[PDB]
Amino acid sequence: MKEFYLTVEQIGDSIFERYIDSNGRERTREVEYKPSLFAHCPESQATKYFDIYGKPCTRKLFANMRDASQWIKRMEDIGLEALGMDDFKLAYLSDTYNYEIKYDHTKIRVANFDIEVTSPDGFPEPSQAKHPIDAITHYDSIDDRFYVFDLLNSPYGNVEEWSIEIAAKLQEQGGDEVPSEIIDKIIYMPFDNEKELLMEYLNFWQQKTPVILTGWNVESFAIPYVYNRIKNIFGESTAKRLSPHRKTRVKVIENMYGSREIITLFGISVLDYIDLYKKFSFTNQPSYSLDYISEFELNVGKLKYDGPISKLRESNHQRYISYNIIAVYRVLQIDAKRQFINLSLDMGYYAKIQIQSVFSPIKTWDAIIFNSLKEQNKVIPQGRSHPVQPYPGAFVKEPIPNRYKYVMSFDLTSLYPSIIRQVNISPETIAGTFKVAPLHDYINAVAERPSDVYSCSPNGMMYYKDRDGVVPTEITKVFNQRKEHKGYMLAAQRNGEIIKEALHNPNLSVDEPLDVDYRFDFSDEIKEKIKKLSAKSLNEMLFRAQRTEVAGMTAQINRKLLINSLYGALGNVWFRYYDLRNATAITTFGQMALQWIERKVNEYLNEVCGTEGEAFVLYGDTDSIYVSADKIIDKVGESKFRDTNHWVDFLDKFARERMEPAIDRGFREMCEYMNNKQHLMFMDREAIAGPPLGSKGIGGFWTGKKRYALNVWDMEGTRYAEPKLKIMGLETQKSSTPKAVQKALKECIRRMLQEGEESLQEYFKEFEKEFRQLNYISIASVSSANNIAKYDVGGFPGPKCPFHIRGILTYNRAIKGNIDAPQVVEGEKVYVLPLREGNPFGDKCIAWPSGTEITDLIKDDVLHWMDYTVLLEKTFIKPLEGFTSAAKLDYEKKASLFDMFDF
DNA sequence: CGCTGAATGACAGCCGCG
DNA sequence: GCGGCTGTCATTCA
Repeated sequence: MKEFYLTVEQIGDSIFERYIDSNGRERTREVEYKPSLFAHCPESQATKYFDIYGKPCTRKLFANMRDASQWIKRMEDIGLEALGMDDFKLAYLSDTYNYEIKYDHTKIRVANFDIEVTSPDGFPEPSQAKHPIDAITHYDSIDDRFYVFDLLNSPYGNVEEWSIEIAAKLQEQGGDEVPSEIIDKIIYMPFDNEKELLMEYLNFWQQKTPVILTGWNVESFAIPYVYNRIKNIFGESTAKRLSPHRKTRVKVIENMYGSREIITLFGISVLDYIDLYKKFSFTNQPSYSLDYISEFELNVGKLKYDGPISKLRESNHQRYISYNIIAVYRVLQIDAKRQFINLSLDMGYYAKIQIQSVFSPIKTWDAIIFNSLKEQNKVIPQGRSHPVQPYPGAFVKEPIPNRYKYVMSFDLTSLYPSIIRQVNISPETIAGTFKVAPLHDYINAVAERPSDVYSCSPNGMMYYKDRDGVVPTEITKVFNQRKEHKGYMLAAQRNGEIIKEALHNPNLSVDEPLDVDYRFDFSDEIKEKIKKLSAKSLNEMLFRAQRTEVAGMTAQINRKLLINSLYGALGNVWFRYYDLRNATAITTFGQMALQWIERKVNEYLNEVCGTEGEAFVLYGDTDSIYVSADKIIDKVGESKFRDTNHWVDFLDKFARERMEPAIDRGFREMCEYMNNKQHLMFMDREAIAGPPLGSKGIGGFWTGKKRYALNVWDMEGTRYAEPKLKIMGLETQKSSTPKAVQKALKECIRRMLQEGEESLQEYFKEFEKEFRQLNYISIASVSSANNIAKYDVGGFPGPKCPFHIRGILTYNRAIKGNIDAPQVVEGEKVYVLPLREGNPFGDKCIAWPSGTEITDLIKDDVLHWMDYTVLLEKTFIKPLEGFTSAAKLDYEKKASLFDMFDF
C-alpha cells in the first residue's frame, strides 16, 4: 500500500513522526530534518525559484531547523524578507509525502474515552485533580472494544464488581439497557486501588497509544484530569508517558472572560468531539451538553439515574459504570451520523497538515497553497504582521416593515469565492488603483468606467486580467474538483439502478462480481455482463457501488467547506496572503453586485408591468434578494388560478423564463463595466412563498433587517407536500426563548401567514386563558454567563448588573449555606423567572440551575409568588406585538387604529 | 482556541422636563 | 413619569 503519516511534531532540531508504513505497520521515526528557506537574489543569478511576484529566489538549505529560525530572526533584524514555509512540520510533510495521500482509516488508532470522578465538594478541577479517578471507559477503533477500568475502593466507598449481565437486562428488570451491539465488546477490568488502576491504564496506553484522541470535553476535562492526577501521584516523569514522545506542554488558552488550560500531548491528535461538533454542525444549541446533543441527534441521551452523580457511585455503582459506558458510546453513535472524524482526516490529508489543524481555516489553506506553489517551484511570501483593521462587509437593505403577500427570492452562488475569481483578486495580481466615485454611482452605472485594461472593484483596486492569480487559481481548482467528485456520485446513482435487480431478473449462474469503476458508469464492457450474473453477485456488486455514493460526498462536501472558508482566512491578518485592500475589494464588489441587480430586477419588472418607479425588490442581504410578486400575480388575476400549486408554477415559470435571463443580462453588463476577467455572477430562484390560495393568510412579513417570516411552497424547485415556514431572526429562532413560548410564537406566525387575523386572534386569547396552567418550568429563558463575578458585590447586584445575574443571587440567598440543593455554576445557563412584589425571597426575579427543577426547599413558594403576568408580557406579547404591528394585524380585537402613530 | 462584517433586541443608566 | 440616546451583552443572517 501507499504509506502515510499519522502524526508529526518538532522537538528541538528534530521531527518526530508516527506513520503507517508500506506494510500497514505503525512506525515512529526521528528525523534530523533540513529545512530550506529562500532569499531574493540578483536576477543575474539564473535559478529556478521565484516568488509569486516573479522575482528570482535563491534556496538556502539549513543544517537544522534552529539555524533556519536563527536566520529568520536575523533577517527580520536587517529588514529583508525571509521567504518560504516556516512551519517546518508542514514542509517536512510536503517533502515526505509529495503525492496524493491515500490513507486506510482501519490502520489509524482513533480512541474515544470518558472518565468518572466522584467528588462531594463540587466540580473536580482538572488542573488539580484532588479526587480519585474511579472509572475509565476507553474505546479503541482498532480492536473495536470498550475497555472499562473500575475502581472498587476509594476514600468515597467500596463497591462490588460491575455486572455485565445486569447491564444487559431491561430497565424494568433493574438493568441498565446497555445496548446489545456493544455488550459483547466490553472488556471490564476491576481494580482494588487507584494507583493500581492508573498504572494499568497508563500501560494500556503504551500498548495501544491513540493517534486520534476524542470524546466529549475530553480536551478540557478528561485529558487534563488524568494527566494531573497521575502527575500529582507518580510525578511528572510518569505523567508525560501519556505522550508517545514523552513530551507535553501546558497550553493556557485565554478568552474575553478569563482563562483555562489544556495539556498538549505531543504525538497525539486531539479532536475533542464537542469542538468537532460546534464547528461542523452549523446550528446553535441552547445546550451543548452530551445529554442534550445526544437526544437531539438520536432521540435518546445518557443513562438516567436517581440522586446526584456525586452519590451515584456509592448508592448505585452498577448504573454508574454503565452510565460511563453509554457516554462513550453515545459519542461514537453521534459520529456514526456526522462522520466528523472521517471528515477531519480527509480534510487534513488533502491539505497535508496535522489533523487537529483542520480547526484552523488559515492553516489548512496556507498548507494547500504552499503545496501548490511548491509543485511549480514557486516560493510563498513571508507571513508579515498587519494592524487589525476592520473593513466594510455585506450590504443589507433596510426593509420597510410590512406584510408581503407574494415573495420570490433569488440567491447568488458562492458569492465571495466567485467574486475573487471574476475580478481575479490575489496579492500578486494587484495592478493599481483608480479614482473612486461614490458607490451608488457605480450601482446606477453613471460613473466613468474604472479602466479598460484591468479587472476592477468599486473600492478603487485594479487587477491584471492576463495573469492567473494564485488565490483564484486555487479556488478554481477546488471548485473543479468538486464538480469532479460530485460527478462520480451522479454516476454511482446510475449504477445503483442498473445494479438494482435484487429480485428483478437475477439469473441462477453463480459467478464473481466485476471490478468496473462505479465512478464511471457502465457502457457494454461490464454493462452487458449484468444479466447472466446470479442473484448473489448482483448484491455483492451493489455493495461496491453504493459505497462510492458516499465516497464523493466526503470529498465534495469537504471541498464545499474549503471554498466557504477561504474568505475568512483572506480577511484574517495571520494569513500569509492577507491584504486589507483585497479583502475590501471583495466585499465592496459584492455590495455593488447585490444592488446593481436590485436596480436591474426593478427596472425589468417595471416594464413587464408597465408600472413606473415601483419597488419590486423588498429586501436584500449579502448574496440574496427577495422580490414582491404581488404586481405580477395581479396581471394574471388571482381569481384565475385553480389552486395554490397553480400560481406557484406560474411564478416558477416567470422566474426561469423571464427574470433569470434579465438577471444574467444584467450581471453580464456589470462584468463589462468593471472589465472583469470572467463573468461568474450567477443567480438562482430560491424560494416562492405566499398564503394558501383562497385563504385569509398574509404569506409573509418583515420586522426589519435579518428579521422576517415566509410561507414557502417550493424551494429551489422542490415543491413541498405542505407549506414550510421560513423564519429568520424572530424569537422563535432565539435559542434564548422559552420553549412553551417558542412554540406559540411559531403557531402564531403560522396562523398569521396561512390562516389570517381571526385565527391568530383565537389562538392568542386561548394561550392566555391557559398560560398559568402551563407547566411552570416551560417558561424560563436562556443566555450565556460571562463576567458573572463582576456584577457581584458580596453576591449582590452591582453596576450594570444584568437581569439574570440578579435572580441568580436571590437564589444563593434563599438557600445560603446549603450544598444539598441544586448547585449553580458559571458558563452555564439558568431558568429565569419574575416574582411578584411583597415576596419573602429577595428581588423581583429569581433564576436557578438549568435542566433541573427548583429544590423543594424553595419550590413551593417560588411558584406561589412567581410573576406570570410579567412573564407572559416580556416573553410572549412584546414580541408578538412586534410581529403583528409590522404585518398590520391585531392579535386582539377592539384594538385602536391611532395607536400606530408616533404623535 | 480555531475565520469576517452587519444588525436585532433586552436591560442599565443619564438627560432633560415647570 | 418616559421618550431618546448610549453602551453592555447575546445572537443571529449573510
